[PDB]
Amino acid sequence: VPDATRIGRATGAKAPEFQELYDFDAAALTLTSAVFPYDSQIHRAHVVMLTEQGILTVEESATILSGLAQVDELAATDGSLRTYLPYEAALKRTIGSVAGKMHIGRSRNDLANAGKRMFLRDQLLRTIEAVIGYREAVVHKAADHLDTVMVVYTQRKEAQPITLGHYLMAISENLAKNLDRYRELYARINLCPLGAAATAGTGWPLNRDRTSALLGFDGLVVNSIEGVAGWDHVAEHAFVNAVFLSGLSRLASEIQLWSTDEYQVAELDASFAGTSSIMPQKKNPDSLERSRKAAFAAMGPLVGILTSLNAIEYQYSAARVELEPRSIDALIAATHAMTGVVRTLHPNKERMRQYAAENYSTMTDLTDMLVRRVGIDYREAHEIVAHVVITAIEKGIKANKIGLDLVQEAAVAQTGAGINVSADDIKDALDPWQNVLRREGKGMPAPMSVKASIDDAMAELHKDRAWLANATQALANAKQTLADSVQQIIQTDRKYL
Amino acid sequence: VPDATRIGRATGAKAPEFQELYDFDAAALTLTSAVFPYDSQIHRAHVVMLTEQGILTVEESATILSGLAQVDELAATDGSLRTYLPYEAALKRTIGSVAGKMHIGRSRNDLANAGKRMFLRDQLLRTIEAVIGYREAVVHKAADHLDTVMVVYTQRKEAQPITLGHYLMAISENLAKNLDRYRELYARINLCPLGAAATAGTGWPLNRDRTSALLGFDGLVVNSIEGVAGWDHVAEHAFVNAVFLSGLSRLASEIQLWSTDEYQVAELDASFAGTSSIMPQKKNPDSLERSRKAAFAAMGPLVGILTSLNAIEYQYSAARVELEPRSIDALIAATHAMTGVVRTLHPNKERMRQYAAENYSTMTDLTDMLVRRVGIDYREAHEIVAHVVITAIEKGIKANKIGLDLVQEAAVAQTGAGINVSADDIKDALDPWQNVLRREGKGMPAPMSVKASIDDAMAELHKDRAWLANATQALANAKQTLADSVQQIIQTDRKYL
Amino acid sequence: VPDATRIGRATGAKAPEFQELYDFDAAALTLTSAVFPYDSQIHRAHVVMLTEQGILTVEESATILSGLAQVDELAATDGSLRTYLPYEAALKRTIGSVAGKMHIGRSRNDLANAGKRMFLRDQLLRTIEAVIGYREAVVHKAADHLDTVMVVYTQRKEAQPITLGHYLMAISENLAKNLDRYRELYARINLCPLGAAATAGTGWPLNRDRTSALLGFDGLVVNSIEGVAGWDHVAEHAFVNAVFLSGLSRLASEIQLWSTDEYQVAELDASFAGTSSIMPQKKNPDSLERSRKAAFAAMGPLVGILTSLNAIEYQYSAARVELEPRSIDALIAATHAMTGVVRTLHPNKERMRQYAAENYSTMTDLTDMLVRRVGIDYREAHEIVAHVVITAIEKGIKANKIGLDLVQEAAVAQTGAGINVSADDIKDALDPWQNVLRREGKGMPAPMSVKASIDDAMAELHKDRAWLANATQALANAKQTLADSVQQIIQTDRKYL
Amino acid sequence: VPDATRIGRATGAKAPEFQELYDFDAAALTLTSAVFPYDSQIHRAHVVMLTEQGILTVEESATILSGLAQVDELAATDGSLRTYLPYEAALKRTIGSVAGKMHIGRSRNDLANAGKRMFLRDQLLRTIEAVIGYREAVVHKAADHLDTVMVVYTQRKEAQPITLGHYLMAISENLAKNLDRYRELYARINLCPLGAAATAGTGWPLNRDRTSALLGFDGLVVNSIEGVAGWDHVAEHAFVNAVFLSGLSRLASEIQLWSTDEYQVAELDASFAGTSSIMPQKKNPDSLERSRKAAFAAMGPLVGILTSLNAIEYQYSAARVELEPRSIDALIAATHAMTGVVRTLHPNKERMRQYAAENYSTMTDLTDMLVRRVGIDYREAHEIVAHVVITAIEKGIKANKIGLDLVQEAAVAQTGAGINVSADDIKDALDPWQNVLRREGKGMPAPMSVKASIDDAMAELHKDRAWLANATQALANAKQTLADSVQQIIQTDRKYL
Ligand SMILES: O=C(O)C[C@H](NCCN[C@@H](CC(=O)O)C(=O)O)C(=O)O
Ligand SMILES: O=C(O)C[C@H](NCCN[C@@H](CC(=O)O)C(=O)O)C(=O)O
Ligand SMILES: O=C(O)C[C@H](NCCN[C@@H](CC(=O)O)C(=O)O)C(=O)O
Repeated sequence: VPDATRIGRATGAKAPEFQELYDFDAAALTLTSAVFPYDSQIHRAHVVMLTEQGILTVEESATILSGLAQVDELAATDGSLRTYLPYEAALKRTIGSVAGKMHIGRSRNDLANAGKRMFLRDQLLRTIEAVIGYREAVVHKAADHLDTVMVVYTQRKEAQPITLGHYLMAISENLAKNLDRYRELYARINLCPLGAAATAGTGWPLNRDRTSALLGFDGLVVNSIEGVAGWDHVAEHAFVNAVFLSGLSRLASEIQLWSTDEYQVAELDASFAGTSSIMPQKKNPDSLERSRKAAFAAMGPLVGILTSLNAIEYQYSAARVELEPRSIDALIAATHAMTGVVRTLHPNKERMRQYAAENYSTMTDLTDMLVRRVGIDYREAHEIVAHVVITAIEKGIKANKIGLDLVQEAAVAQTGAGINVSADDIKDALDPWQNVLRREGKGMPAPMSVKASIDDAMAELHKDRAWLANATQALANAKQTLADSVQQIIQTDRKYL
Repeated sequence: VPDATRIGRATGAKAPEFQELYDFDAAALTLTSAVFPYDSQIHRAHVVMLTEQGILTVEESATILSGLAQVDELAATDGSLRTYLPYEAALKRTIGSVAGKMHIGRSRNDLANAGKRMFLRDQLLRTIEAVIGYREAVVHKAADHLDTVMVVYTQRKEAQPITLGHYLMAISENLAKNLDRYRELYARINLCPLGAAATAGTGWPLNRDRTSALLGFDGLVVNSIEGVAGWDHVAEHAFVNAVFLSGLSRLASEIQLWSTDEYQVAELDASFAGTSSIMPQKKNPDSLERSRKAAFAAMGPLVGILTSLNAIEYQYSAARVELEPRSIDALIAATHAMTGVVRTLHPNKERMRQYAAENYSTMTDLTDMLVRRVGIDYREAHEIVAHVVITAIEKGIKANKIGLDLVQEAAVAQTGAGINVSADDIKDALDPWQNVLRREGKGMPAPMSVKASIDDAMAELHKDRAWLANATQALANAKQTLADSVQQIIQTDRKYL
Repeated sequence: VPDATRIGRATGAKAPEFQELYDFDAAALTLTSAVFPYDSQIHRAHVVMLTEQGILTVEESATILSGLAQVDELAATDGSLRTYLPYEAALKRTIGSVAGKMHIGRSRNDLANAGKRMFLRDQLLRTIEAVIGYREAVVHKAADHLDTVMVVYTQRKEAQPITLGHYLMAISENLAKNLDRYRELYARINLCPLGAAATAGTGWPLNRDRTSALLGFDGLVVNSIEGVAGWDHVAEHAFVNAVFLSGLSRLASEIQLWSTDEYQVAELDASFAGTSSIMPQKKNPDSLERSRKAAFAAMGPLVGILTSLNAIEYQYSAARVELEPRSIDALIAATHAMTGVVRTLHPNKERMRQYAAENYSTMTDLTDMLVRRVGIDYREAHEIVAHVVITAIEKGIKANKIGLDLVQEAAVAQTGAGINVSADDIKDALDPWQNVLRREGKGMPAPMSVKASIDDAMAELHKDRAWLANATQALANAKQTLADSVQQIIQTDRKYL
Repeated sequence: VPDATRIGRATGAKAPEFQELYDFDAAALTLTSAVFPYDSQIHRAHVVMLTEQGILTVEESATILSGLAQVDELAATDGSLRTYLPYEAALKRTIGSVAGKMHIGRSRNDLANAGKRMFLRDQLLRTIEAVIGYREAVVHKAADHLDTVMVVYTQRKEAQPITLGHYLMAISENLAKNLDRYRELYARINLCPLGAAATAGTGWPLNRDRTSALLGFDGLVVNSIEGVAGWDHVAEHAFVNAVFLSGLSRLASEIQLWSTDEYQVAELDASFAGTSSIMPQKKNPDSLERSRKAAFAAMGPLVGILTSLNAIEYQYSAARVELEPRSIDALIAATHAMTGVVRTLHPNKERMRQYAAENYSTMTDLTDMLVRRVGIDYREAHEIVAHVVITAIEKGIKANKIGLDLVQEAAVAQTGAGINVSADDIKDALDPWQNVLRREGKGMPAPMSVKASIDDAMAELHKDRAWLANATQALANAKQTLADSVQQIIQTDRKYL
């Protein structure tokens, strides 16, 4: 059965990234179902630690660990086993009273705080991976468009000429700092609260560093109150999502204006556009607007979480608002969609060049030229070029048809004095590509400086990938350490005891 | 004329920190008036750079710099000179057409972005200084209360025994990570956008690194669009303020509950409390509630700023919302007030000990004891102690009057089986100080572990102060470099030219 | 399998209202699945209108209507048919090309705006029903507690004596105005945008008033742009939810303080409390804190929706954020939970009376008494009673043990003058029940005035129920009109054509 | 000294409404200074009531009232007298101990709640007046543009043809419902809490209805707790401001796109545009973007206020966030600015008509035409017209140059079948003015239906003005009643006592 929205001008299939924006809502897990796999990992890690600490015998531990695998299997289909106390009771029904001993020195409070960290931890690595691929697509696009001259806007008005690659590298610098945020946050998520128990620790001699290590954490939440009352990392995760998505919404809005029927300087790839059921001419930026929607929605969890922390004491509280999987899924779907929008965007290079040459964004360089040459104050040159533009628009003269006559008229009419400049001097000031080439300092649109930025961004992207690989592998290693420590306790009880 | 609110039970004067909460609103500068001193610094730094770059002569530059000092003096009383173009025109009226040349290679867009960074930069150091003193007061208080036994709450219900010092060190760990946020943000605020001009750079050969260095920045905002469109640091500044203040509100709320007529476990210092004009018995937590008010209000700028970024393209925009001085002033006033609240808080140590011994927070250790000794599942011990508590409350027996009889009744009535434990075994489980001493792992309330936390926090506080001192001095040095470079250009033109 | 959380002090089953707070998240529909039943109603209403307008023949219409029933049945299990274009294509696969004619003069834009209104419309009536039952429970509780003397707090400090019924009638007045909000909003939701088509109307001669009427609306969204661009009713719905829930959170917080181990003036019904897996003494206010959580979370949709409207033009937009079913379900679950909390709350009337008599909330009436009798300024009487309290607390004298001696000491020590008042005059001022009875003006706690409020609230509740019944029946009538008009078109084509 | 921003293309002076956006921040009062005039009115009204109730003698009252006038005069310059207790003490210093008697039966809590209502009350009438003039300007503009054909957009893409007047009447309908919100809110602000005293009423026999009436209120906040704890009207005021401004931001954004260099379909009046200090071509929409800024900022108070209510109990609290004067001033400045933007907007009627005729917004009517004539399903006609557009764009044929050949090609190439339609049949479908005229149902762009909307809006505007006039006069009357009652008490004590 075909995608019924792919009709008329909406040709082909939705891009996969584009379809993600339609799928994430229905597919999102509840927080309970997203967190409960991490609970099972904590039960094993905690039990292993109790066995290493002699709080449980190798035989008690082996019994418990074999039962966890059993109840985990029941929980795959019995949703009622995905919260702790029902899970513990099922373990009791499976292996007997020894079940209860897995909760020695532990509470639901530090179990939940830890388990949710492990969830957000994986979702932070998932996010960094998405943002990295988004930066990768932006920089790779920029490298193909060092010569694609076009205007930059301020206040939605044409400002000066630049290049598409220069613009995209603004986004790259935006994302580099957002990746810094996500990495700095990871250092605060990946702290282990286990061992705080309810909020006050316990008399049982737990090895907190061992449980943290077996679960992939890079350190402890030390104080036990902070272990169960700490929630700022949830707030912060919501914020970084919000602010990163605000930049994604601004790129989305920028491309949507580029691709208006009126600008006509870029077109969405067919695979990232839809159409109307009533208006056959529509090529609709559904991917852009659903991506912006995610950015706006991301405000919600941020405010909900912060409101809830402002509402309580510095205690464990069940009143605290969570960052939900469906919010993070929205972020990933939008980042993926915009990664593909950027990769496949089709700029109309000739119309871009047309505006830059015709619609007066080169007037700064005409002004700079009078100052640099005839050496008048920037404020008097400005009034002349301003009158040049006023007169040009009245007479219907595009900026690239402005000549020595008009600049002389304006100079005379505004100062009673002509100006010593050549027709060539003027034509060169109004050449939008020359406007670009003159702008060659750091971070300016001249190809040589943009390419420099690209080289630096490509080196940072390598650092970005290496950081992610390390973080990811550090978790895979602990997770395999834990799995092995579990098979040991179990397999020896079976064979030699 | 005396403070008319200091009547009846509101004895003495408001503490200075307490009074700050009443003064910051009326005293707050507008953003314009707060930023315009930093504009004047940029004019000099920019001019100095133009002179070093030979874009201005030592004589042109000296003229301009002497005029800046003149217009700066006019602006001290003429508020209309605190935005750029009126300021530039006054400079023109002062020194002539050469005035206009200070704007060579520059825009209002990168001037404003840079100037607001310099403002927030100083306000970030001001904030870190306040938070540091807040952490200093919290840790110093904790060190005096390692023996002050009291209950910790979860869900506003007594949970287990701890100490006041253990609690305060939860706050210390909260603030350590908030100081990390503020420091990580400083690295993104202290980037120089100057040289981006409108958004596209310029053909003038500016030395961007020189202007950044003369203005105290630690690096550039490289890409020129990012220089004027970048606003995430404003968003982030608002967030860190919001989340830090959320923790301050939770401490404020905690102390307000401690100091209810019903808890009666702490009392605000007279200098941090008010009273009623109608109810003479009132000792009102005005300092706490006005501090919470600041935390709630801090939500506003955060949402306003993020909404505005979600509303635009990735351009310069005058639609962007700012972080205002009056919001930061509120944060400082509240941090100062709560620093003083904590320093001067008066805990009722006997009532604290009373609750911990009488109101059943020791029941965990009774349960742990049955498991550790008679070696029953935690879930069956739990039902017995739960019935102990149920029976205890019915009969009016406080937890420290619970004895072997009652635990035997409960065990029998719940399992038909007695339990091998001594009267001493039970009295020791219900001793709340022994509850503390047994909780001696990392981050738990036992004095030895809390003291450990304190030693670590004191070492971190030293690192905190050293980071602040370095940041502050790095700005004082650039500011004196700049001042000297200005007096040079001026004094030599006068004497040798 | 029993509820594994019902252990120790958590006796019996969760109340149904209490369990609702655990069930709503997993059970919540997506917006798509919640809205698509209303889409099917619009297809019939629209078709019926086209048939009445002769845009379709009784035979074309009958074919279409019979097919809608068929595809509706397919959609019960095929989730992909719950968005329009896939639904339309299935109708085509069912009845042929005539399927497409149901979209004559219509768009997805006005279909969606209308369908979401019909969804929120039903959810508004559902909400008003919940709030009504919440007000019913509050007033009914108040009527049973006109004599339950207790203190009112300001700033979490005991202020003056009142009654529990007086307090609950503050909530009643809060809810009356929230019901006004919900009713005023209903008048703006129940406007029909159908006939706006994409945004500009259509050349087809639709009878817009007929479609509105067949779908239960009470009027049109007239202008066609406003029909598809209008979203303020979604914003407003989110706000009213937010502000109503803020009051519910304040009652929840109030009861949670009443029921602290320290206040001890109210206890949650066993069926609305939980306990700890580690701490057997816990009677945990899980119902209160999960209700507050809903209130905080309700901030999110409000901010998301408003951000999205601030981000666009006054057009149809797919970037707009929605009010989701899971948010409304949270509101209903919390309103139900707190309805049951209030109905079943157990106040400790003796401890309430104890505080009112012992903890100095009667000092206002002692002050008022000196002014009313010995006729001194309220400010000098205030200083004396304030010193009475200061001295009383030092010496350990509860307010009901304050006598003529102490008031004489304070008067002398503060003014060198005694005061002509009797031991009876003083004992009467400090009688907290007499404090209540003297407060007998409108809205004050004296039984006679509270009962007055109750009578008025009971009359308003009758108006509240009657408004709801009318609104609900007006929709049931249109829905049966529509069903009948459909069976007519279908059954006559079958028999007489 | 001239406005230094009025240079180059920024000709003439800023419009007054435009300048308002630059002035409101520095000029905004603090809440304290904005509310304290209303405090003085309450002192008189309260005293008058006490005198009518015989709680004060005509001589005591006359003394007090004469002193209020004296301290009010001191407060004009002594800012420390603008909070109650300092004010009361100054009254004591002026007229003696009788000063204190003005606080009989009263608190700072119900004084402040009432005084802030009186402030917001006046600011609500001020807002309704601004919004009315904004609607007046929108409707009056629409009446001049029934023939100004132009395209409507959905998703920032051209949708169908309409008229500028049709668009503006969408805004009118938006504002009508926002005026309903403001009026419904006024009924909840204009309730008098005075007589609640601290929260529990008083034993003094106050006539609450008299004080309410003397102060212009239309009813009581009955319950005394609700009188000091009630804050939802503050929340709601913030929301209505937020949602109304969200619509103003959407109009602002719409006009800013119209007036891009690329759309070129409208131009801001010179008096509502600025320019660049560096780019002489800029005509900058500073008025639009500063108006949007206000809309975004208005999110802040809304979230702050709601967070604070979610953070407390249902008590008086000093933690509650306020709606500040500077926020309301921003709203008024933005509403005024956009009122003037709309009044003076210059549409380019020829370019508007050009797009409507050339850029394919008429394709719906071509599709509708094939269905209405050759009588094919809307879905097959849609594919043909879609291919017409695809082919048209490839060959460079504007929609008004589409002819019978191209529609035949598309029909054949898509169905192997030609189509019986005339060249005239097609040219008429593609005539954008005929597209308008055919859209003549309710709320559609045809002149006759828009004019209908205008007539209805003009009648509503009359109702809007009459409601405002009544509300305003009802306050002026009470205020003069009060002034007269004061001069009576004073002038008779002087002459006959
Ligand atoms: O004073 C009373 O009549 C009643 C009393 N008011 C509590 C709040 N007092 C301060 C708060 C502040 O200084 O921020 C205020 O009235 O502004 C009470 O309820 O105890
Ligand atoms: O059901 C809920 O929403 C809350 C529930 N209990 C919260 C409190 N936990 C225990 C500690 C414990 O059970 O180990 C405590 O602090 O009293 C939950 O854990 O989800
Ligand atoms: O008045 C305002 O709110 C905005 C005003 N101008 C914004 C745009 N700036 C220029 C560049 C320039 O002037 O150097 C541009 O981008 O067109 C302001 O600068 O505050």
